[PDB]
Amino acid sequence: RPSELSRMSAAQRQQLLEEERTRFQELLASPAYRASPLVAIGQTLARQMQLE
Amino acid sequence: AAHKEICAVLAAVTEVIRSQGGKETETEYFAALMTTMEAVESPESLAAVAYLLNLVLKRVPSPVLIKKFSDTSKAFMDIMSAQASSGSTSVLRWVLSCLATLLRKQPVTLQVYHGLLSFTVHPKPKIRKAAQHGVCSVLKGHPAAISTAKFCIQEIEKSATTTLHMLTLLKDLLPCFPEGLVKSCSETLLRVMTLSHVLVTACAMQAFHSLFHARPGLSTLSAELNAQIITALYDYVPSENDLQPLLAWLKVMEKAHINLVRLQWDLGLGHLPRFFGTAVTCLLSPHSQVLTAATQSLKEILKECVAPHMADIGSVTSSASGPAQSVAKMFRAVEEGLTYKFHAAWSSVLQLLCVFFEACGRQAHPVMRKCLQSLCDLRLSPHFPHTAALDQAVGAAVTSMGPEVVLQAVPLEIDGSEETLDFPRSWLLPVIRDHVQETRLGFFTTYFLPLANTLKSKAMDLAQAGSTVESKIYDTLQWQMWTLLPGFCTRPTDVAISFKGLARTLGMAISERPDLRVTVCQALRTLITKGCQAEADRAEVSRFAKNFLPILFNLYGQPVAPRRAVLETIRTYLTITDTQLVNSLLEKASEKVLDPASSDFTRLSVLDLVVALAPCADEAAISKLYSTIRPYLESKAHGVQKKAYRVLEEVCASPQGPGALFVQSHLEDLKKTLLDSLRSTSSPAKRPRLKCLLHIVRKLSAEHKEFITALIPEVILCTKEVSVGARKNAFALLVEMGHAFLRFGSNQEEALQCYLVLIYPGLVGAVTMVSCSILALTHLLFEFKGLMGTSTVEQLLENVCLLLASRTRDVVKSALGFIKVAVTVMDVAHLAKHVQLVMEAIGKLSDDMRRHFRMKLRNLFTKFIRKFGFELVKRLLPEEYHRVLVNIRKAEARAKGDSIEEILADSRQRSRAWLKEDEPLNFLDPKVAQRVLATQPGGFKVSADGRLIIR
Amino acid sequence: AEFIVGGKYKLGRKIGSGSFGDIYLATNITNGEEVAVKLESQKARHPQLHYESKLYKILQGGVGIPHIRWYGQEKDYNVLVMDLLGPSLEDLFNFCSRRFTMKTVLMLADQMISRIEYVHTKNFIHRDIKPDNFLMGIGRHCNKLFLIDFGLAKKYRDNRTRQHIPYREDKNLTGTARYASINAHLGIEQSRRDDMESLGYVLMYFNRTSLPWQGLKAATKKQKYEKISEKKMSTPVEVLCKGFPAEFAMYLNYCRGLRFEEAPDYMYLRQLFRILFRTLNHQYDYTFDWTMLKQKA
Amino acid sequence: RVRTKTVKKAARVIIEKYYTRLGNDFHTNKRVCEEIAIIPSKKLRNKIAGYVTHLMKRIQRGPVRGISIKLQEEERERRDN
RNA sequence: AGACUCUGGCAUGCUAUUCUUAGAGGGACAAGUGGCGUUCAG
Repeated sequence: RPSELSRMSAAQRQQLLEEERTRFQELLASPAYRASPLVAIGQTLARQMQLE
Repeated sequence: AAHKEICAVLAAVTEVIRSQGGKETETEYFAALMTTMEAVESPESLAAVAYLLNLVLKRVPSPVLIKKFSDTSKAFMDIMSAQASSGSTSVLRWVLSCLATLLRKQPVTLQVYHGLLSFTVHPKPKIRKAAQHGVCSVLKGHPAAISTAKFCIQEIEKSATTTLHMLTLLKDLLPCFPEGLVKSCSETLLRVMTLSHVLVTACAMQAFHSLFHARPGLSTLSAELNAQIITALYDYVPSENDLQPLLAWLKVMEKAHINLVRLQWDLGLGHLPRFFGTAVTCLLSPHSQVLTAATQSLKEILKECVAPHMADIGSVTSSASGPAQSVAKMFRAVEEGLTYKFHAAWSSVLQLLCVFFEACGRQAHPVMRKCLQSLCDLRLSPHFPHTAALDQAVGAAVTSMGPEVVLQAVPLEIDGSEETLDFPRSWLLPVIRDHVQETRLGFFTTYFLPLANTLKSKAMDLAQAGSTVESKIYDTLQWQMWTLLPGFCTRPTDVAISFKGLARTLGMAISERPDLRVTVCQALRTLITKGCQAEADRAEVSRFAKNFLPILFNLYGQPVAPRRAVLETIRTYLTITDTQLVNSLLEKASEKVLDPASSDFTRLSVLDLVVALAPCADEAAISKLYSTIRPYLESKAHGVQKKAYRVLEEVCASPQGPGALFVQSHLEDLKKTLLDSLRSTSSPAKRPRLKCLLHIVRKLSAEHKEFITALIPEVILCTKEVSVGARKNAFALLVEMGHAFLRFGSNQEEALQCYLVLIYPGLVGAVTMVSCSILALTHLLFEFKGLMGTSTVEQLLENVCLLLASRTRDVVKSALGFIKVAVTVMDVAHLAKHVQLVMEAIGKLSDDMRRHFRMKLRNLFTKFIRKFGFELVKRLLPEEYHRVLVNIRKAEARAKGDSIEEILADSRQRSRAWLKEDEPLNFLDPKVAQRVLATQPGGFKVSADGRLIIR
Repeated sequence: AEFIVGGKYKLGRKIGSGSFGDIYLATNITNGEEVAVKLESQKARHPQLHYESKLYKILQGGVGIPHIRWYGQEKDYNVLVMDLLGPSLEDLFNFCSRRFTMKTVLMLADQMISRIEYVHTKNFIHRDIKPDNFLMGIGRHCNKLFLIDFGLAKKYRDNRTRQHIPYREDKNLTGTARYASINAHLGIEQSRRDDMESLGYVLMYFNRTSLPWQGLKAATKKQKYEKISEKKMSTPVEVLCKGFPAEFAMYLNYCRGLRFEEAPDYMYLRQLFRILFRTLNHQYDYTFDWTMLKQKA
Repeated sequence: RVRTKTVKKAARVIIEKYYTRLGNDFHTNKRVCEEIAIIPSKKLRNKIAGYVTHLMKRIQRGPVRGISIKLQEEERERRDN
């Protein structure tokens, strides 16, 4: 799964689009992402980068 | 130290000291300071109170001034006499200034004006300049003009250095004078023109310039007086090449002629030929500046004084009587200005003849032809530098008339069968192509159809005759005169009657003559683009469009060709045609697409025709076509889906008409179809589809938030699509959806916050979609700059700092772009709170990331050094970056015509001439200028096969 | 970073505002010692900082004057940077909840007597004496008072010919009228006599912790100053120090009756103050009210 | 995009040698660049074809006398050999 | 505010070959259109 979209196939483009659409729907339906959006984004980014 | 203070006399005295006691103004200050004005001659105390009196006096105590004007006149008059007897400067200067203010605001007044006027000839410059400016302010702020004019006349007649002083008075005061005093002043001025002194001549020419430049009315200056002073000014013309007074003499004669034309135009045009002849003679001066000035003056007179009256004058022939004869005479002068004796001003003469053609040709053509023949003869010189200027002049004359009158004057010698191969008037065809814009199409028919047909036949006949050299030349000829049709189609005057004679000819020339087709197509487009202004013209174009449509459709749909120019012609040509035959051809094209016995190339060509026919049909045909194309959005062929999305974009492209009605009728169907076909959209098909979505975001109602929030991930993934056009469309669609949410609520900032939190979660998931959302926020930050609220931007910037720690190069690059946009956009006062965090995240980036992204980091450090202190950036960066920093600082230290040979080029002084010596050189011959020139007369390795080697 | 003064001092935050400038804090980047900053704009209504530099370099050496560090011009400003000092007397007046005792005011009186002795032995007058104008030292200078703000200072005597500035009426009130003299209110040329009258005024301000003409309001500034003046002549000397030792009263009577060209005996005033100090049985232990509230915490 | 010195130099000399055998569009120009020039680089071949196409669309819009005398001069040179 | 070098997307084509391969050959050159342009560079 390469990061660059130009070298990777359109079926995987459709799969990635469907997956990110479902993830967007779930995160938009989450009660945590209704009161403090940017705070939750910062916490998630901090967790993801301290994982890295 | 105490003049620059705000409390000083520089600023605050002009504002708050005028309000004396709370009310502005009271002269009780002045009424109390008579006692210092009388019997006291102390310096720097009289001067200071005079300064304050001058400064405060402008704040309009006008009824009080009218009342005690007698008291002020007597007081300041005795001050004048006492200071003249004593001999001081500053007190005298500001008392002159305050008397000037008093006389401006308001029998004895004539005496006060005389007392103010008498101190101009006072030898001290400070007294004289103040008196002059005061008199000028009094007159321009008139019953006193006669007295000061007589005073100036008597002061000149009495006198040598003061002569220039009241000449400066005359320069500044001539427009505000009565007519008899203007006449007497000009008589005295010509009397001092009888002297040979240079400075008086230059200053009084400046006085004439100020007199005629202001454009005085009939009361100040009459037309007869202007004619008399014009005829009197002809007697000096200093010598030929003085260039300081000759410039002023030309300028004042130009202004006098302009004023005379403005007063009475026929007399001005009658007096113009003498001035034009003298200007043409003065063009033989060796100075370049006087030549440019004469060209500019004659150009200005031609544009402003000659051009707008030619509808009144009408056509001029060789036997004109009135102002037309004068126009013929000054044309004769500018025609005589084309002989061999000039040979250095031919650039200026040809430019002035070019603007002469543009201004004059439509009514001056009967006499125009001899000059045209002469200038055609001038191009026969072996070496010509003004070839581009000559071609511009011939093009201007063609733009004035057209090729019919020009070819009556200078005929083309390419009429059929020639003997030699050196066509001498071959430049005429490029000139005609470049500059025909206002002609008749019937001349193009009756002249360029049989001649080009015979030349094409001769070219083909010589092609089968073995001679491949002459045949190529004749084919290039017939191509060149077939390129005149776009010029003739610019703005024809008889295209309502002459288009019938070219319809079948253009049809066969676009059918079985490929070599002309593109130009022919361009001609059609050119015609439409500026020829359907009238209604009978557009009716004729439709009446032949009903025949031209199958021809163009078959030309585009044939297998292999210039398909794209044909497509553009079809696009405009279908925007200008009737809807019923559009519906018929749309039905035929739908039949051709739905026919399974058609090839894929033919199917795609007919789909392109469907794309062209889609916005021009009615709502029923558009709805039927949409019903046919709707199952094709899920086709596995990327081309079919691309053409389907192009159809959906084109039907939604029209803001008004049947397309908008179809969109309003089928909005829900289009929304559910576009949401259903989102999953199975191919990569090229993203490029039109977004535009179609764009065309349905601009007119979207308030109850459509679900559609937009479902389209968002597709738009972001298209902001990181492969195609640059798809990325541009996705960025535009993001901006347009942001605009669309600025219409659904009352608070714009809260609506933008909602739009952002609908696109914010993309910073959470996969790497490429994280970079997608960073690029989306980068694009949105440049458009809605302050409207989301900078503090939120700061939070976003902080998040980007975490994304500055990412391993992937795309996320780092997008974060750097967002940081650059944030530095550009949001405020430095809020930057200074957040410099340290963002640039600390910059500092601990990597070695590889720092090395690869050296351009962006260099630009960011440059912007930070520009916006903040260099020492701060030096303090907060680590060691190695400091090296680059000083280089950046050193950077900020360092910051403070159409011939073959000309195109194939490896890319005092102008008065030089070359004679040539054949018959003896007869200078009196009219064709001598052909023998007088204006310019100086006179790598790879080939292989064994003979093919060149290129590296 | 954002601004460096002198090439080796880094600027900090504002601590106050001077008569002809703003007062900032700064740290030396070479050795780390902390300095105070007087900054003024190069284009303003009162370019008097070079005269202040001259007066500071005149007053060097003796006690009660901060030592000069640097002066210069910085890209839009002129900045004079001096040694750091502590709070003024009004800050301690606010910290102590508006109460002073007998021992502390006699310490302050002896210190300001010494300061006035030094400034009149250095041939200059102050004309803006106030509790804000007298600062307190720092470190081992924690028992020493310091005198600043020579912006409104002027020459009052000549070194060679022993001549005063000639007396002339109608002088504008340069300083504050809470401690201005009657001669200063009328427009009489200010001299040393008006100076220790202002010393007596700040002394009674420290003692009574309030003034009867403090907070007086009138039509304008001139009317306010005038009204303060006639109510100052209307106020008897002895009623200003009721319930107080008569040392301050006869000090005010002595300094009121001084002439123009006379030389007062400051040794007499110091002797009388120390006699009163020892007859009320106190010692020079430098235990001030602000100090003892620091140890009480 | 910009064009290097060698592309325009080789284009000018190839015009001066074989203007007669050229065409007007990118197809004929890349064909004659294939069959007249060695040109080992296909990238430089596309560049040379594009710029000689630019030269063609520039020069038949000029007067025909210069192009004509170029034709009989090139014919004289060809007939001489 | 990289005019440096190499190079990708599409091949139902050749090679042991439309779904995987790896050598070669193609394809893109600002090529086409309309505006702004010293009418040529852009």
